[PDB]
Amino acid sequence: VEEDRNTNVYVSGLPPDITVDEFIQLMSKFGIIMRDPQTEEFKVKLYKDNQGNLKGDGLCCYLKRESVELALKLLDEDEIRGYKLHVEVAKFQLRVVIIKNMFHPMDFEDDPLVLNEIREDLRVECSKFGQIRKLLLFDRHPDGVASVSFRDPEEADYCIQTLDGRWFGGRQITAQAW
Amino acid sequence: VNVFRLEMEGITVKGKGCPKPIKSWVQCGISMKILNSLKKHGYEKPTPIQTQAIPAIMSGRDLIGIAKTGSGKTIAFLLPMFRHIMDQRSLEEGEGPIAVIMTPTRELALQITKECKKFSKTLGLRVVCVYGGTGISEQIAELKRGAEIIVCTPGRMIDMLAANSGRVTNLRRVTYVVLDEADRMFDMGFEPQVMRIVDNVRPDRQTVMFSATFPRAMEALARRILSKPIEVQVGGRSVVCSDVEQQVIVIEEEKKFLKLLELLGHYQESGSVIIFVDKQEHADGLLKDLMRASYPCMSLHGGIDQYDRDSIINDFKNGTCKLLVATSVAARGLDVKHLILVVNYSCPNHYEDYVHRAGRTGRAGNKGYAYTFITEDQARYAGDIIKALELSGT
RNA sequence: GCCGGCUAAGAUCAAGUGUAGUAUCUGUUCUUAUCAGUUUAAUAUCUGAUUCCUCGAGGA
Repeated sequence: VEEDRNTNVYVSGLPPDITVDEFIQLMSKFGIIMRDPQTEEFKVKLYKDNQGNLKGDGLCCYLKRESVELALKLLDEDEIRGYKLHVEVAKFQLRVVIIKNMFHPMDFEDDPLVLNEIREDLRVECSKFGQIRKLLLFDRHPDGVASVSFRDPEEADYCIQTLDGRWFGGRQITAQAW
Repeated sequence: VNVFRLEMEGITVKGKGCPKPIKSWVQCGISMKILNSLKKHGYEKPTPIQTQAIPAIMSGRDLIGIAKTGSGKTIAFLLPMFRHIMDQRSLEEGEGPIAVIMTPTRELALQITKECKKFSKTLGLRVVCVYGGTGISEQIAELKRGAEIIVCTPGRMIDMLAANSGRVTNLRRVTYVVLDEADRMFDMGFEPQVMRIVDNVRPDRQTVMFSATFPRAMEALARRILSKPIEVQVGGRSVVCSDVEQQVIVIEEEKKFLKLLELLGHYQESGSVIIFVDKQEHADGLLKDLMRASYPCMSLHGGIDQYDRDSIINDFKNGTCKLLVATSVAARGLDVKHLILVVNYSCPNHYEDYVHRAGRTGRAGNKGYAYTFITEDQARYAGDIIKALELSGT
């Protein structure tokens, strides 16, 4: 039924020594991305692109039809490292939070597994607020200093708001920004 | 005739001589003041834990109830006790309460006292006003004027028993012993206080315990203080088997046959499977559609003869028939070792038939697979299916 | 938007997701009421006070 406004571009004349990153880079010249389920399509080889290299054809999709038309009108017979390639429409092919009053050095003297369990509990508490990039616990500090560095300061502010006034191990721990 | 539907609602009941659950508060054997408080509070339908605990407390036996948070355990402990106090009135003796409620916290004891005052509204019965960490003279002056129930801390109760301010007489003092949050009272912290509270009590007195969670050791410690207890939780009575995996998919009525053909074609659900249907004619049509699709299938329903149904059962047991279509009569009582998969394409109106269909496959500790197709017409059974999945852990 | 209305015209509470930042989504309530003070361009908001009828129950 539909004749024009096609988003499927067929690139022919591609060397078998090509990869998918190069195809993505070439498609990005005229588009943005077509990674709907996970990513965008690629060339279809003999054994599902597992045994063979490529069956002299590759498929490319774009968000709009004007971009595909401009690519077909401009990228016609584009020269890649192996050879020149043609483009067709169909072709009849297919931020640091500081926590204090959380632990004590006297509890880790007679319990070597309490510090690792407290660190795992602090990591599990910090993982619910955001992506924790770095987490350290000072076992030699008398105030129980701990540092949680995340990728975003909003997650660190949310962790400092959720950790201030909360109880951990029978002691009231405090949280502040850095 | 619908007494089994109240037990299937999902309320594990354990014990000998258990009374039937009441449907409403108007026919539960309560007094006029408890019904007036329930009408003033705005309770249109009672809780299932309350409907399981109120006849057990009205009969005079020991009960141990476990439910979720905010289910109304305080009202379920206060309403039949006040109903038994109003129906069977006794002489208000000096320094002796008729009920003893144990709370691990002072705020929880104050909330229990407020709930007991709201349940005993528009009446002359004032239970208690006492808490820990306050003045003992005001509590002694409040308890000296008359105390129906005793809802306070175990430490304050031990201090009142040591100073001869409140105790339990031997002949007739108290008839009900309530224990709110019994998981904390049966712990190592509150063990000797609860032991001294339970030791100095009347012999002829009921013991009630209610908590949100209950471990095995805490239940074994609490069962020794009671005499023939009745357990009440969720869910066990008429519940699904935990060994059989239950799966619910949202499909249409016409897409159910396509989903069954995709499960028989792509997946390994065609051989050694039992398919439950709604009617006998629909089961015969499904068996004819399975036989027309190059698949050996047998059928057993009320429209067929007994010899043909016995031959179909023998072919399903021996392995001659890959799939066996059956009605709701063959869902319960059938014990076949070859039935590994249970495909419920038609959802029944009652949850007991679905529980019998889920329990027919994967019995005696073995694993099993149960796949049921949920449609838009079975909206009333969706809550029962969700309760069965929450009780079975699916 | 449709032929004055059908409560998609506003404010506000709890939780989730996420950013450098703005934000996005789900579930409420909305005083149906009066007076005094604060305040607002004006609202708003907040701060306090405020027996009868019917068939054991409901409403005012």
